[PDB]
Amino acid sequence: NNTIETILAHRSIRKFTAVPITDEQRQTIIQAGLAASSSSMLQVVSIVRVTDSEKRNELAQFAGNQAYVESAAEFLVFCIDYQRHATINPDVQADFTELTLIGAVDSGIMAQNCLLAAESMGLGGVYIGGLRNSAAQVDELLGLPENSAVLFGMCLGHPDQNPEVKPRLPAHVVVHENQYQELNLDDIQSYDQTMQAYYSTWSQEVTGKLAGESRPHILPYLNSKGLAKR
Amino acid sequence: NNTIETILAHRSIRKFTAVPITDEQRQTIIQAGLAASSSSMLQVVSIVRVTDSEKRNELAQFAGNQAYVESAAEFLVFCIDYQRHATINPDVQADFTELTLIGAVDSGIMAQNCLLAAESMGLGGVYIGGLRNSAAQVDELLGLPENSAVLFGMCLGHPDQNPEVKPRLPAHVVVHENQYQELNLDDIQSYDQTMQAYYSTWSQEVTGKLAGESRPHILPYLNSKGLAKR
Ligand SMILES: NC(=O)c1ccc[n+]([C@@H]2O[C@H](COP(=O)([O-])OP(=O)(O)OC[C@H]3O[C@@H](n4cnc5c(N)ncnc54)[C@H](O)[C@@H]3O)[C@@H](O)[C@H]2O)c1
Ligand SMILES: Cc1cc2nc3c(=O)[nH]c(=O)nc-3n(C[C@@H](O)[C@H](O)[C@@H](O)COP(=O)(O)O)c2cc1C
Ligand SMILES: Cc1cc2nc3c(=O)[nH]c(=O)nc-3n(C[C@@H](O)[C@H](O)[C@@H](O)COP(=O)(O)O)c2cc1C
Repeated sequence: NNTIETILAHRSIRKFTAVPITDEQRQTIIQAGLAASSSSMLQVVSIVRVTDSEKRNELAQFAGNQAYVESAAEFLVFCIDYQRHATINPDVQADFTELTLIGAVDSGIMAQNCLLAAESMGLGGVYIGGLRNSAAQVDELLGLPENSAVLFGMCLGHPDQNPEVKPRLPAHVVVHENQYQELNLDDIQSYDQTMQAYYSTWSQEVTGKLAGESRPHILPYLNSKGLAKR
Repeated sequence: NNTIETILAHRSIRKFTAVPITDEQRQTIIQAGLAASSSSMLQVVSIVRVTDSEKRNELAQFAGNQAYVESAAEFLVFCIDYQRHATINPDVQADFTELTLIGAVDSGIMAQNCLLAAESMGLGGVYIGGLRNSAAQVDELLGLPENSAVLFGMCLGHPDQNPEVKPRLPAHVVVHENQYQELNLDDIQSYDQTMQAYYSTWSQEVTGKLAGESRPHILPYLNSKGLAKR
């Protein structure tokens, strides 16, 4: 079917044309996101649509100077939002890490619905997690209140490039039957060879990155917004 | 198009027939999940397919006695996995909260691709966050190693019920233009009335839950597996 064909045809698009996305298309992309499952129907995700050209420029910089953030027809910012709940009832305790996990999982689910909806319409896109490296600055720029935090952005627009589909680790490595199975390094070597043909190896790159520090300011940032304190 | 139609027709299915999911369908569902975007191409998600009936029963109880966990044709458990990286390179530091956020977000993205793929085939499903009630016990049952943790499960199978689509908060409440906008309590009251018509109110129910403690054992659990320690 068309749904599975769209899912399997995915590839991040980082170059867009100037052709805008229609109001009908955008509204449909948003409705698709809303139709996503929500943990306990809490609906803890907020989307900040950035149309202001100056804020776009600042966000492109806060993302690590990723130009496509400014050139994209649309730029959405996904945030954890327990402020809605806090406004309704001030007795809400939103500092439990469980709630941050829910915000993160539910955001990914919603964002993927938005992306797939866009892709099925012939649009291209890419997630922007780089915003987290400048979390505090991005948070202030968008005026996020207490019990709210930024997770990632998303570029949407008409493609101006046609990249090849990137191969993933094989299903037998990712999927485990009944119990977690030990990793067979021979599978990793085969994957590295596969990735080399596509393009330092994959395994060397990803593990080298994790060998150092991974944005140590993240927990302090979440805590400053009153999240993940216990 | 068909993709958008499938997305908008979503409703959680909690009643399944005894008809199993074919190998071809399951493989396609997994392939759809693998086609999802990955943060820095880290591929930090692992899926544990539970075919053991004795384990299914225990998981059903651990999930809060949710019967459909046992009756579902397929039950997939999504986990954060940095053990693959740790096996390749022992110098990997996987305790940074940033890495747990990446795991949670990426899991949601992958899982949604799996669900949509299934739903497009005429199948039904429901996320199972209830596994977190007994996270530590579910972890030991599945034999998850260090740098790995359980997030949620997913029931899949042929539907034996036809629930009506649940309405979400209006787009103007969830979507903010350029900056975070203050909540208009009138919109929440309107939504409550909409939910009452579908069926205490929604706002009263969700905030009442958040007024209590939300799975306080979660952070300690993550820490016990070497995650979210700093
Ligand atoms: N009737 C109740 O008091 C009650 C309470 C909680 C959830 N629910 C129902 O469970 C599902 C909600 O899942 P969630 O997104 O909140 O996830 P979740 O992760 O909170 O899992 C459901 C939790 O609610 C408990 N529960 C109590 N009655 C339940 C019931 N009749 N069916 C299933 N679980 C029940 C379970 O033990 C479990 O801890 C919905 O179908 C909802 O209608 C009902
Ligand atoms: C939550 C998340 C954040 C991401 N952040 C970035 C980012 O900041 N910039 C970028 O160019 N790509 C980012 N990516 C996307 C890609 O790196 C991408 O998914 C890729 O490595 C796999 O290729 P494909 O998406 O083309 O299949 C992100 C992916 C996810 C899931
Ligand atoms: C990550 C996640 C976990 C969830 N956990 C459960 C669960 O344990 N049990 C259940 O019956 N429903 C669960 N739900 C699904 C429903 O609560 C559901 O999304 C619902 O409240 C909204 O209705 P719909 O999905 O039918 O549109 C979960 C949803 C998500 C996103």
